[PDB]
Amino acid sequence: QGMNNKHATSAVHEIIREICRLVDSGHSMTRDQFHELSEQERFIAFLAEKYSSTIKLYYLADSSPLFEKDTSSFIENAFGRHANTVVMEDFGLKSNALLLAINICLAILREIN
Amino acid sequence: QGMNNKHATSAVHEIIREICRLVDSGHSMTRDQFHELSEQERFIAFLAEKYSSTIKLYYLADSSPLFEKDTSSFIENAFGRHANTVVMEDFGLKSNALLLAINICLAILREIN
Repeated sequence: QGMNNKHATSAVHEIIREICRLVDSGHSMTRDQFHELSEQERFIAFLAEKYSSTIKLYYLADSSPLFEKDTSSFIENAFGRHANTVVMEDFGLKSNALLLAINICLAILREIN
Repeated sequence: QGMNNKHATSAVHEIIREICRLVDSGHSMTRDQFHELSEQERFIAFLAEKYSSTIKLYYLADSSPLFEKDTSSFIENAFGRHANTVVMEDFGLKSNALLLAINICLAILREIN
């Protein structure tokens, strides 16, 4: 409700960018882990932590001065909501659930905008 | 000027989706080919043709009833413009230029919206 839509939009663009980097380095996630993390509303936290050595999160790192709990909580919950209703095949995917996350990011952008 | 922004937005979401599918199947593009195709304003046509056996383009296939030349031309030109000013490293990438294309898609969405 007090979430900066402009902030939230940039944060989601940032997620897409960093997931693309993970994919560029050959990282992958199983659909099962992706759905579990999203349902537990902690997909982003998981990435931030697992890939903390390389991941660049100006918006979504809790140690960033740009971090806003409203934006991060909205995003984590949004993954939970969307991953509850879509699956890999809804976007013509099979293997790498990081790419399902990118599709869900676009659904979230629609919600924000 | 007569481009349906709503149409164009959905078309760009579609590009991101189909590129994600290409990446899921292990396809890649070199930065050199990506910059060449974009500069020649034919990156999307190239994908449509090369991957015509699997790619699903409801908006961007010229044989689709949803095809609109204004949207497709805007998008092709937009890739040309953006790929003229950014490079892989601007988005923390190195190898797969398909992922640079996804980042450029977000820049295009900003332009449309």
